[PDB]
Amino acid sequence: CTNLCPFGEVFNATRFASVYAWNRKRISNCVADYSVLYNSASFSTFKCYGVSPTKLNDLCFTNVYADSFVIRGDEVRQIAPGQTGKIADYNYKLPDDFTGCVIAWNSNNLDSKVGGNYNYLYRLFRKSNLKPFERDISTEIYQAGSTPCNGVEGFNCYFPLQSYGFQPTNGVGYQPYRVVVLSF
Amino acid sequence: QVQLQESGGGSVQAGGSLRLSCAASGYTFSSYCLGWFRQAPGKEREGVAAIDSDGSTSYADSVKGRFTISRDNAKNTLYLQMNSLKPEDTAMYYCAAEGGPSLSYCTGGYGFLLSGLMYNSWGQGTQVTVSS
Ligand SMILES: *[C@@H]1O[C@H](CO)[C@@H](O[C@@H]2O[C@H](CO)[C@@H](O)[C@H](O)[C@H]2NC(C)=O)[C@H](O)[C@H]1NC(C)=O
Repeated sequence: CTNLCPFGEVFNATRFASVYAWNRKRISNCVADYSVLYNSASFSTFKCYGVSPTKLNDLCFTNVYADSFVIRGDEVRQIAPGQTGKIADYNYKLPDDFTGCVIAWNSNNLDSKVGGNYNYLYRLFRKSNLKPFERDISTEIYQAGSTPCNGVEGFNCYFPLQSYGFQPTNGVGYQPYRVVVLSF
Repeated sequence: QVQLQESGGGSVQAGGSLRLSCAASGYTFSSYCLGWFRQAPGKEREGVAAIDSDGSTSYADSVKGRFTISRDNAKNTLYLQMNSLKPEDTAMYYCAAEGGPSLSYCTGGYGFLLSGLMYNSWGQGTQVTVSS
């Protein structure tokens, strides 16, 4: 086939989802060019698992799921099979048998704001770890102690989402990164 | 997680040479992205050189023309060859790696590969001391 995959809608979306509420778009029966998806910007990364990046090109008879969201720079390592930490534990989890690619790039120029961008959040607390590709958008007060919270923030009773608050002056590990996860 | 066992540091006079090596675990080594970092006392860690799974290499400006990063995929070994050493090359040097048992391709841009953001595994560090 010779009809272009609409990856431009994923990679070049004006705004990205918070990682805890991550987006998913299905891409099917079209052709693409991995060298167009990844442009090798200085502060960017491209990794594949169980596949060659060339397998992104011929999608004429294949379905790809494009998941996308924003994290901070020092969390990009968690967007991989086998990883631990707040993002992989509580926000976006890949299976051990993940077969696909991860593209992440610094978006300080789009997603920071002099006073703080509070539109991007991540889940800081959860009673247990997500399963692969699970998605949780609940905002129930997290009970960190023995006293039950009754929907009221308080001592040992935490609102579960933390805002990144991205500011363009943040250090290298704290700046925002857009992420596209391509899975087969 | 990748085990990194590192070796070869030492003392040498200015203008001399020294070679670091790093032995890595795993069965997907040729897919790894690999880097060398260094940290002198009372100054923060700095990316020195990187090589991605395709074999493209990147160098900090201060070592271009003197240091060479290379890899031997058949032996799971990473090297840093250091020539024309200067006193300000004195530092503790670390190999870093991004691996994983299903990792099949691994790269990034210049700034990313020379930062710690790329790597989830670090070697134990070896000392290089350049006497004037
Ligand atoms: C996202 O948008 C950028 C910018 O429009 C696209 O990159 C450009 O692609 C054209 C060719 O279509 C080139 O002439 C430009 O030089 C590119 N600009 C760059 C690389 O900064 C990019 O391809 C889009 N991404 C996707 C996935 O569609």
